[PDB]
Amino acid sequence: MTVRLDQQTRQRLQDIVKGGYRSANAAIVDAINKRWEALHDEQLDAAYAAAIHDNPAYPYESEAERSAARARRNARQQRSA
Amino acid sequence: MTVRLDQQTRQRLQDIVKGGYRSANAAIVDAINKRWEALHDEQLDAAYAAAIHDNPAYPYESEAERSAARARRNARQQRSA
Amino acid sequence: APLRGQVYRCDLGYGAKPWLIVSNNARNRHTADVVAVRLTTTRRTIPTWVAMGPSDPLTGYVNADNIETLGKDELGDYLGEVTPATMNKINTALATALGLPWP
Amino acid sequence: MNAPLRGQVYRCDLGYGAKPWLIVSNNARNRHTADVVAVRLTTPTWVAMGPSDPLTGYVNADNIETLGKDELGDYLGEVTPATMNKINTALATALGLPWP
Amino acid sequence: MNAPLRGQVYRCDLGYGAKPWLIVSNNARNRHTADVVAVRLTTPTWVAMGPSDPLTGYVNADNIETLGKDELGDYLGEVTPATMNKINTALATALGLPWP
Amino acid sequence: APLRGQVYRCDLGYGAKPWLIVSNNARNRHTADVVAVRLTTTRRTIPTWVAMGPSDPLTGYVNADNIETLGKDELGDYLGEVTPATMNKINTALATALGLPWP
Repeated sequence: MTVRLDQQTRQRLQDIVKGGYRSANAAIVDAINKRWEALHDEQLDAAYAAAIHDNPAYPYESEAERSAARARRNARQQRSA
Repeated sequence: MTVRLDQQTRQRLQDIVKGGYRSANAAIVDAINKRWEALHDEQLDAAYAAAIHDNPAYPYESEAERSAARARRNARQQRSA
Repeated sequence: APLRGQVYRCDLGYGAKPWLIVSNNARNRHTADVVAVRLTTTRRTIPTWVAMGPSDPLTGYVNADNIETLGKDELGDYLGEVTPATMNKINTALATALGLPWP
Repeated sequence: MNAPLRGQVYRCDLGYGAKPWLIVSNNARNRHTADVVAVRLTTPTWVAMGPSDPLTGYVNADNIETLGKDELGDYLGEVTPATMNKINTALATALGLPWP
Repeated sequence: MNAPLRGQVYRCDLGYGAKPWLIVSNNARNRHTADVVAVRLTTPTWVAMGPSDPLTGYVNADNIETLGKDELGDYLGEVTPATMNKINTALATALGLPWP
Repeated sequence: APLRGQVYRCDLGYGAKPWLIVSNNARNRHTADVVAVRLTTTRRTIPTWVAMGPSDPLTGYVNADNIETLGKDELGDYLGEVTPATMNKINTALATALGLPWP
């Protein structure tokens, strides 16, 4: 809650405040939230890589599940045609 | 220097601290710097759009400039061959 | 008839599986098919998956990356309805799977 | 393939003619999985493409499908953030998600 | 065309046979401009790919060129972040840039 | 003999223009050509452009998106050398142009 900033970091906080944030507080709140969201997307990326390493047909449990899914999709495209 | 965090934001500061940052201070410092970097890349993106809207051959001043540059490049590839 | 939250068994061509309806209720009354997500016994740690709780219809997980369209006529045995707490987590998982933006 | 992105439209022939599809799955999935999730632009409560969007047509967010990355044809452009904001609204209505 | 990205390698024929090129221009430039800046992989100062990289060969950072997006061929893959860090290092040396 | 920081006049096929050398000096000695960026009088607000100052060789701007390879034999009229202050700003702009990562 008592935060300490080096010279260029403070100078950057002002740049982002001047860019359209309400105050210093609002900007830091938002920077914390954007960083958290950025790390969340980085972990979602890694989780999909792991699921695919362990199962190359993810999100299908098998290549057979995929085939079925695609044949039913095709059937639906036929019926609208 | 005194910073005020609602509870989901402070809970998020803790998630990212536990992720490998040294302290709360270091994380906020990094979120501020990363936010600035992110806004700098949006501005660079906006500047290229503008330059292109005004000059569709940017960074060349005319389509003739581009041609000359291409011909000289091709000459250099010929020469390596 | 079918409602958002209900789990039904259905065979898509590889044996009968549990499926959670996620289509909204207006769609489900007027249209011939529904949108559902696979319930499974496999266990994966990814934010698109959600674990069931004790007052949920069954043991296992919901995978929101695996969305499917199922005909009403294809709907088999009614296994129950998920808790609103579990449905909230599923909403999150779905939004994530379909890349809904932050916040 | 250069991994496709949410909001891109590609032309895809599924056996019954080439047609435009809009990608809605998240980009992590789009980059690692063999498949994307899309809605198709056909020709009420649906979503119109806008004058600044890369093609004409209408999106029924009720009809989500999964296209293999191997089935994506020609890249036809990205849709505008404004129209995409309407697609997000329609996806969340279609699937009963909260979108306050 | 789906906008190409720094780190991607494309096959390109400049009239003297198809060869692989690595994109080094920033991604904003790559989105909006008709052109990318790249170095080619051929077969001392140079940077080697890369057993986890998409092809074999060597990068001469001294020979930077500009390729039109309409001259880009097949997508050959993306270079590893480890080898990219060596390419960044060689670009900065080639151009007298301060790199920590 | 040509050094990084020096500005030379050169005609690439559309008239004689000023060009700032940015290749390192080892390359400049041992190689037949150099890499340079376009000096111009055109004015633009983009991070890849840098404005000259009072003890810089001429008036105008460096555009670091327009990198070019020039033969030593093509180089001609020596217009002077940029100030170290200015060379540092050009370093930044170049790094930005070739997508060198943060910080």
